[PDB]
Amino acid sequence: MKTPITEAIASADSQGRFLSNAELQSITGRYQRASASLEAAKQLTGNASRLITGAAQAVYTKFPFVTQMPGPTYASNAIGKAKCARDIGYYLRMTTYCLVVGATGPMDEYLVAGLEEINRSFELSPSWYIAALENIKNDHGLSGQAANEANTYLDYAINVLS
Amino acid sequence: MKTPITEAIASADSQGRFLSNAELQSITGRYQRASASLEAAKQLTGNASRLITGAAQAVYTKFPFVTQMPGPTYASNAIGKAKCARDIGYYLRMTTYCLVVGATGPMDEYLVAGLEEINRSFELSPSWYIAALENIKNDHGLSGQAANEANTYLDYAINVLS
Amino acid sequence: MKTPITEAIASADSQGRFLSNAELQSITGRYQRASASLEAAKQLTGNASRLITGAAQAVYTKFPFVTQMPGPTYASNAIGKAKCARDIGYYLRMTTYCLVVGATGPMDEYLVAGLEEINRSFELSPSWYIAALENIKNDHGLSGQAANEANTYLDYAINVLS
Amino acid sequence: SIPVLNYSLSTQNQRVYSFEYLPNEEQPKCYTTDNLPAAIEMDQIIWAAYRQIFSEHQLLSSTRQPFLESQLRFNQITVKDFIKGLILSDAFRYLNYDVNNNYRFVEMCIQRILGREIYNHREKLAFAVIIGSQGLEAFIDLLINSEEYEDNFGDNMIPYQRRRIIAQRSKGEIPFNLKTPRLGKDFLYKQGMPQLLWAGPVHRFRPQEQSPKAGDPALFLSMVQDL
Amino acid sequence: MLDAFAKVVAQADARGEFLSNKQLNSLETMIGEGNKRLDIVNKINSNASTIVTNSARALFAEQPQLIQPGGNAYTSRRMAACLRDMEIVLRYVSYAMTAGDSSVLDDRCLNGLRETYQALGTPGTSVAVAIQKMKEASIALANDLNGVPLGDCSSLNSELAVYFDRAAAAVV
Amino acid sequence: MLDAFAKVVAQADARGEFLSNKQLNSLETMIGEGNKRLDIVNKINSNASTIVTNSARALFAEQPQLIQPGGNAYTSRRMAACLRDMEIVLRYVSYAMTAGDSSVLDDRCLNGLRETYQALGTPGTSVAVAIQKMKEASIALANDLNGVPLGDCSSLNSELAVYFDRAAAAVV
Amino acid sequence: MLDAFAKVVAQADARGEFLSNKQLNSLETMIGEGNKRLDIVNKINSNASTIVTNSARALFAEQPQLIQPGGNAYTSRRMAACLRDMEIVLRYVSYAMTAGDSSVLDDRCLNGLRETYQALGTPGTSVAVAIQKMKEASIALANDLNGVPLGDCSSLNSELAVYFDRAAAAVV
Amino acid sequence: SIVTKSIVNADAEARYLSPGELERIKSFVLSGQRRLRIAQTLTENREMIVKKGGQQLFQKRTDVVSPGGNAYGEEMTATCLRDLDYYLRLVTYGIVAGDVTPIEEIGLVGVKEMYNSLGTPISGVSEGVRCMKDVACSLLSGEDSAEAGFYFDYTLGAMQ
Ligand SMILES: C=CC1=C(C)[C@@H](Cc2[nH]c(/C=C3N=C(/C=C4\NC(=O)[C@H](C)[C@H]4CC)C(C)=C\3CCC(=O)O)c(CCC(=O)O)c2C)NC1=O
Ligand SMILES: C=CC1=C(C)[C@@H](Cc2[nH]c(/C=C3N=C(/C=C4\NC(=O)[C@H](C)[C@H]4CC)C(C)=C\3CCC(=O)O)c(CCC(=O)O)c2C)NC1=O
Ligand SMILES: C=CC1=C(C)[C@@H](Cc2[nH]c(/C=C3N=C(/C=C4\NC(=O)[C@H](C)[C@H]4CC)C(C)=C\3CCC(=O)O)c(CCC(=O)O)c2C)NC1=O
Ligand SMILES: C=CC1=C(C)[C@@H](Cc2[nH]c(/C=C3N=C(/C=C4\NC(=O)[C@H](C)[C@H]4CC)C(C)=C\3CCC(=O)O)c(CCC(=O)O)c2C)NC1=O
Ligand SMILES: C=CC1=C(C)[C@@H](Cc2[nH]c(/C=C3N=C(/C=C4\NC(=O)[C@H](C)[C@H]4CC)C(C)=C\3CCC(=O)O)c(CCC(=O)O)c2C)NC1=O
Ligand SMILES: C=CC1=C(C)[C@@H](Cc2[nH]c(/C=C3N=C(/C=C4\NC(=O)[C@H](C)[C@H]4CC)C(C)=C\3CCC(=O)O)c(CCC(=O)O)c2C)NC1=O
Ligand SMILES: C=CC1=C(C)[C@@H](Cc2[nH]c(/C=C3N=C(/C=C4\NC(=O)[C@H](C)[C@H]4CC)C(C)=C\3CCC(=O)O)c(CCC(=O)O)c2C)NC1=O
Ligand SMILES: C=CC1=C(C)[C@@H](Cc2[nH]c(/C=C3N=C(/C=C4\NC(=O)[C@H](C)[C@H]4CC)C(C)=C\3CCC(=O)O)c(CCC(=O)O)c2C)NC1=O
Ligand SMILES: C=CC1=C(C)[C@@H](Cc2[nH]c(/C=C3N=C(/C=C4\NC(=O)[C@H](C)[C@H]4CC)C(C)=C\3CCC(=O)O)c(CCC(=O)O)c2C)NC1=O
Ligand SMILES: C=CC1=C(C)[C@@H](Cc2[nH]c(/C=C3N=C(/C=C4\NC(=O)[C@H](C)[C@H]4CC)C(C)=C\3CCC(=O)O)c(CCC(=O)O)c2C)NC1=O
Ligand SMILES: CCC1=C(C)/C(=C/C2=NC(=C\c3[nH]c(/C=C4\NC(=O)[C@H](C)[C@H]4CC)c(C)c3CCC(=O)O)/C(CCC(=O)O)=C2C)NC1=O
Repeated sequence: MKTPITEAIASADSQGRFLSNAELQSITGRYQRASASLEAAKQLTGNASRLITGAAQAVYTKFPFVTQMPGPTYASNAIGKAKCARDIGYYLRMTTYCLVVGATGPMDEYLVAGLEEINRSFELSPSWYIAALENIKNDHGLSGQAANEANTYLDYAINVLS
Repeated sequence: MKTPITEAIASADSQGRFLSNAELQSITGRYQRASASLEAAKQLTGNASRLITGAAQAVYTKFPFVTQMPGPTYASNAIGKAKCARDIGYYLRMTTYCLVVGATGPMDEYLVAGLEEINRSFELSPSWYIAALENIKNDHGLSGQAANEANTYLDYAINVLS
Repeated sequence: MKTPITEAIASADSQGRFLSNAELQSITGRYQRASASLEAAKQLTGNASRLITGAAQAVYTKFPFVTQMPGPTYASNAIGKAKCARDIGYYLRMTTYCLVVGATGPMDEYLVAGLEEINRSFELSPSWYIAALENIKNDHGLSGQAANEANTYLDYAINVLS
Repeated sequence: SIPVLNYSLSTQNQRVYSFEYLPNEEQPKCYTTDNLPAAIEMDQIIWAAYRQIFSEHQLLSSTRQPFLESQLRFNQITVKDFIKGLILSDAFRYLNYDVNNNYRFVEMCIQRILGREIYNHREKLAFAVIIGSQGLEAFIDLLINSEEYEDNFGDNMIPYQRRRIIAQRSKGEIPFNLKTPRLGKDFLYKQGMPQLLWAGPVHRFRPQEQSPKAGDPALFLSMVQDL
Repeated sequence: MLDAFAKVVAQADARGEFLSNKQLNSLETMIGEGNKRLDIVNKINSNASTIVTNSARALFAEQPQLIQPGGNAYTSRRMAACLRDMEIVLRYVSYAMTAGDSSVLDDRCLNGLRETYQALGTPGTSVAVAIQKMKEASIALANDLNGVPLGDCSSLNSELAVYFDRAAAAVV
Repeated sequence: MLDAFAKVVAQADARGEFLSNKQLNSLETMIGEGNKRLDIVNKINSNASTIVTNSARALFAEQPQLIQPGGNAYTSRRMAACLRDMEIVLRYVSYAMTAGDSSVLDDRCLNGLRETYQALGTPGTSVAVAIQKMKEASIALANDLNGVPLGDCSSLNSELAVYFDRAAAAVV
Repeated sequence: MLDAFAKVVAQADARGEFLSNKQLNSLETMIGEGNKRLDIVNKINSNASTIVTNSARALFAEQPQLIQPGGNAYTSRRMAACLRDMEIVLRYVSYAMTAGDSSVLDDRCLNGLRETYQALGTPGTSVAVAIQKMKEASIALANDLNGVPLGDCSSLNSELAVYFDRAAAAVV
Repeated sequence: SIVTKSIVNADAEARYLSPGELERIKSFVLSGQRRLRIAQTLTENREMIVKKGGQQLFQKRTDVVSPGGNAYGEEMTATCLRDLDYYLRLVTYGIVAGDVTPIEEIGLVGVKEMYNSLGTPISGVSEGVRCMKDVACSLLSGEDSAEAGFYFDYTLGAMQ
């Protein structure tokens, strides 16, 4: 998985080389941001539930047709609502992982790769989740550097779906 | 030139990718060590002369045949002494560069590449320079983390010549 | 451009080969279906206008939020509504091209390649156009083999967008 | 069977020993199958090979090959066979082959697979004959089974641009996909030249009176800002 | 590559129009005559080797320059390269006879070729004489009333002679 | 490739000297302001898609040439190529914003490129207008006083505008 | 690709004749002296590194430009590139000394020296001085009356100084 | 100018200026500030008139910027807009002069011989000046753009 650490060891390994002072400086810089990263990671875990329910609700309010169309894909059933909260839950989970790891490696591994084929075969628009993530980016409640750590990744997923 | 910075740019260039948060953490870590790096860099420039002279003198005291061997390659002339101090001057220069840049990139570019073929074609001995660098490593007079920043690179050149 | 003809010539070119009996059989088979293909091609061109306007109307009736959503990407403007009929006109155009040529080569060249990146970067839902093509497929008014020649390619575009 | 004619030979960078003990940078990442990479690093190899042949522009979803990926990830082929079956894939033929004037497709093959510029014009001549008769297949067979390609990439490595940047100097050589882009200078000439290119000239307008003349101080301004 | 059809569609799309009924009617006429075209291409392919070698005999018989030493037919490798180049040009004339439009013949073979037989010191005028030795033979086999029902094919032989004249005009 | 540092050390070694005290002190000032630099590059990357697509909307809205059928945005495929070229130039401007020196932007992207958009018949003047549509947007997101403490960033914003002006000056 | 023999055979066949008795007799004389040629190539190979390094000492001693910073011998890596390029040109002179004809020297090493250097900002005139430092030493070891009994080899030293002068004339 | 035309007129009649012509000079010198306002506005709005008039020209007339056209290419289009800039400048000169003499002698005397020697369709030039007339009438008042617009109309009558 792409961490800063595995990235630096991978590069120095590909150059057939010991870890010089450069890569050790990089790992240092991972450690001296990691505290803000974990403060951001604990508050997201600390109120993950309400972020999900509020996110799905915001998606419903912006797109009123989703709760009204008589189709399997749309959240007009008792199933698409649960599955709607399921998917939003997945994204919030991955963001918390990337805040712990320190790069976008977990989201790029477990989530980003192959997502076009899912959203193409199951007729799901890119925006729905965009709207969800915009609500989470507006209402995570972090402050300062922890908020930069969260908004980086939450913006990043929006850059993926757009 | 291999910096931390150009390393990060180079890796995310090879992945066809923007800079994420990982690379920025690396650049952070370069900046948060750079002050001790410059304290180390200023004092070596501040007394580089006496380090050179002391170093060449130590090379002579360890290897007494050098000042006595009749040859082109040996400092028994008035030429190999000045050229001896010339090369020692070069090593110390490259160490001060690497302390400013923050990796071994200047030494790997300007000094390390192809040096075995020079020391093979010109009958030069790796140990001579090894002895010089040992004296510099013993007598630079830095203290604390600046001394670790000097001794890292000074050791690194010894790892190259051995 | 992929025709039947350039397919056969391309294969026999890659084999370093004259046109044998096989490719001549292929071009025969193109000639003996081309009549129905052109009958289908004439009627679509003959009333393309009402097909476009009916199609955009059907997209509006299925998706009423599109005519109501304030944004640049939605047909709530005079301009948004105008563009909509532009793109539906493009789909009908490419189907008439493929009916004339006898393969999906004009649609695969001019239309299909890179379509995901457009519908990802400009937030265009795959379904809108799906609904448009469903109306075209239901209301072209052909009969018999001409209708199969139209519905092959009209189905084909839906297989592309899904 | 009429072998390839004897051609000349030039002197480029790829035939010297830049010893470079302990590589600075710029050494193209070793994206292979030898290091037993997991799922991600497999995806990075797959993307790096795609960029290499197709390049960034032709790496779109329609162009992408699922099946040779699924075979490669499972060990059913070598990377060399992946690069080969890549070039034989027809989406590469509709774009980069049907456009290119036969002598020019020889550039992008000897140059996108071997990572070196052509020695002289005669090379383009000979290799364009063998792709003109045997087909694209046996030409790519010639390049891949060649002694050169086995000598430096072996069985599982994505080809790279060899020695693009000399030690220390920044400039070096222009990147490869940049160098031979696709369309070509004279390909259009035979058809209608691209119509309706005027508006870019309209959006940018300078009065003739504003334009610098010889001997003014302003012409040298750029030099002053670089010092 | 482009056939007869994709040229019309390529122009029409490059201007961004539908095909009018007039273009469709003429295109119906082309489809209604396509059998004759396949017949000619059959009669070329099934005699193609013989065409090439007989035109080679004629060429070297009338110009005894090239084989007697110093010329380009002299070396065995060159002699064989010469023959197969004649086969190449015949191959692309057969392709452009099927496709209807001089498209595959004008980008893969002819375009750049005159430049190539000036990098090798080869007389492209002698190449044009070789193509003039293939045109006569090819038309002479095209007009064989044998195995095929009677009809009118002058309007298509006038479409075959154009390509052979275009190659001879383009290597010089 | 060279950053801020390696340029100074490359000049100093190319003359073969130590670094004087004056160079070290200015270099200390650059290190002492480097958080702002990281902040800008963070605010570009995390909005990069939006920058690209909004500048594309502006571009094709103001010049409706390109997407009409005979232009370069017309082909759906060409259209995608157009967009991702904008993404590319934005990527290298972000790299050269981090490194401080226009080194990676002047060898890997801009060098050779004006030659390339003359081999494709692409209006490079229109490309420079696209870059002028990205500069505006990128600086307008760079100067967002939001989540970031208050302070002075004109000395850096100006530096940012250098690179976008350099790409526009170099594709034309 | 053509030794001294294959050039004569190539001329004779290019005219398409038998080899006349005059060519055969001179060729007999060449074979009758070819042991001395092998002896000289032995005396070059077995001292080649020493030749190179001694001519390098001479070069940098006479022109102190190159090593003091700003020149081309100043970089450690560039220093070694200087030496190796001298090794390259000595290698190909050894090749063309064995073959008798400047064929391998005129296609494998001669073609890329002028173009590459002027692209490296290297004084090719100084390269030619390096080759003039190698010609002296190489002939001085070729004329070593040691280990081999005496004979006449000025006739063959002329044949060796041609190649060294050809490389010096061709990097400039 | 009007002064030049009157002086030349009574000069060839070898007399002083009549009262009718001196009243004409009075009306001219009192109408001055209005003229200078108009040429001031067309001066400071030149890039809008050249750009927008060039857009309406090339959109109405896709001949000359098509392949094989007189202006096909970046350099040629730039030269085309350069000439529209020239005729805009000359219209402003004719406005401050109060007479078409500045326009005629700088720009119109032997224009057809020049553009016929360049291969340029002069009807395209007249359509360009008409396009700049539409833009410049969009930038002014009623009577104001009547006056200036009629200077443009003189230039169109000289091209056609
Ligand atoms: C690892 C990451 C990961 C994800 C992010 C999800 C993404 C995802 N969602 C669905 C599938 C689904 N996702 C939704 C969600 C939606 N309902 C709506 O009203 C909204 C538009 C939207 C929530 C915002 C629905 C309704 C389905 C079922 C669609 C259907 O069957 O019609 C599927 C297909 C398989 C399935 O049915 O579950 C996948 C892969 N799955 C993953 O493995
Ligand atoms: C940038 C990095 C850099 C280096 C690492 C040196 C390496 C180097 N040293 C020498 C050359 C030399 N180096 C020395 C140095 C000395 N020999 C002794 O016996 C003493 C112990 C020792 C001084 C302490 C001497 C005397 C020579 C000249 C003769 C020789 O080869 O020994 C040369 C050949 C050119 C010359 O004569 O100057 C080179 C490339 N030069 C560089 O530019
Ligand atoms: C009463 C007299 C008296 C002394 C003379 C000191 C001496 C002393 N210093 C350290 C220990 C130390 N002393 C220093 C000081 C510094 N190291 C650097 O590199 C800087 C240049 C320098 C500050 C200017 C440091 C950093 C340590 C801990 C690590 C080390 O050994 O360097 C220790 C070990 C115990 C400890 O970690 O504190 C002792 C005994 N202590 C005393 O009580
Ligand atoms: C060659 C084929 C080809 C196509 C098929 C189109 C596809 C396409 N449409 C748009 C762009 C667009 N397409 C639409 C169309 C829509 N309006 C709606 O209300 C509906 C959902 C939908 C019609 C059914 C709109 C509104 C835009 C502009 C979107 C925006 O700027 O917000 C763009 C981006 C460039 C532009 O702005 O024009 C592209 C590539 N273009 C091509 O070159
Ligand atoms: C697709 C289009 C296409 C072409 C236009 C040719 C062009 C071409 N011809 C040759 C190569 C050649 N072409 C010929 C042909 C002949 N030389 C003579 O003196 C005769 C007059 C003449 C036959 C009539 C010969 C003999 C060679 C090999 C030697 C030479 O260069 O002359 C080569 C070099 C490769 C090779 O040796 O085959 C190329 C690229 N090849 C193609 O694939
Ligand atoms: C796969 C390969 C393949 C071929 C090579 C053709 C061969 C072929 N030609 C015809 C049929 C025909 N072919 C010709 C052609 C001719 N007109 C003349 O003046 C000339 C003598 C000659 C062209 C050189 C004509 C005129 C007919 C119709 C004959 C008739 O109905 O009288 C038929 C009978 C079916 C039909 O009417 O089309 C067939 C099988 N068909 C194939 O499937
Ligand atoms: C490393 C740096 C780097 C770049 C900067 C690009 C530059 C570049 N662009 C293209 C290619 C292209 N670039 C564009 C872009 C354009 N579309 C338009 O409407 C505008 C004029 C313009 C965007 C502003 C298009 C449309 C193509 C495809 C052209 C075609 O095939 O007709 C190609 C040829 C290969 C390909 O098809 O992708 C190259 C090398 N590539 C690189 O490797
Ligand atoms: C790894 C990622 C990473 C980042 C993204 C930055 C984020 C960052 N910015 C600042 C700090 C700051 N950031 C800005 C930036 C600006 N303020 C303005 O009003 C302008 C809108 C904007 C122009 C760029 C300023 C002015 C400061 C405070 C001054 C300073 O610390 O130099 C700090 C200091 C600590 C703190 O404030 O708590 C940090 C860590 N650093 C990192 O390590
Ligand atoms: C396969 C490699 C190979 C070689 C390299 C030679 C080496 C060689 N040279 C000689 C023999 C000889 N070589 C020379 C050459 C010399 N004359 C001089 O003036 C110079 C010092 C020198 C040329 C530079 C002479 C003169 C003899 C004959 C010596 C004698 O008989 O006195 C002999 C003994 C057999 C003979 O008489 O030919 C051999 C083995 N032979 C080989 O088979
Ligand atoms: C097959 C034949 C063949 C050659 C003949 C060489 C020629 C050659 N030399 C260099 C490159 C070089 N060559 C030299 C040599 C010189 N140093 C000086 O002081 C002298 C002027 C001169 C020796 C006489 C140097 C110094 C470089 C590196 C130049 C630089 O990077 O600044 C390069 C560029 C690639 C590289 O850096 O190695 C090439 C192609 N290479 C080949 O493949
Ligand atoms: C002040 C009075 C004055 C005028 C007007 C003038 C015009 C003038 N127009 C020129 C060219 C040109 N002018 C045009 C103009 C056009 N092409 C079209 O299709 C359109 C109809 C039209 C633009 C509206 C073009 C295309 C050329 C260059 C043609 C060529 O060089 O092939 C040149 C040739 C060299 C040069 O420009 O420097 C002159 C001198 N010179 C003068 O002294």
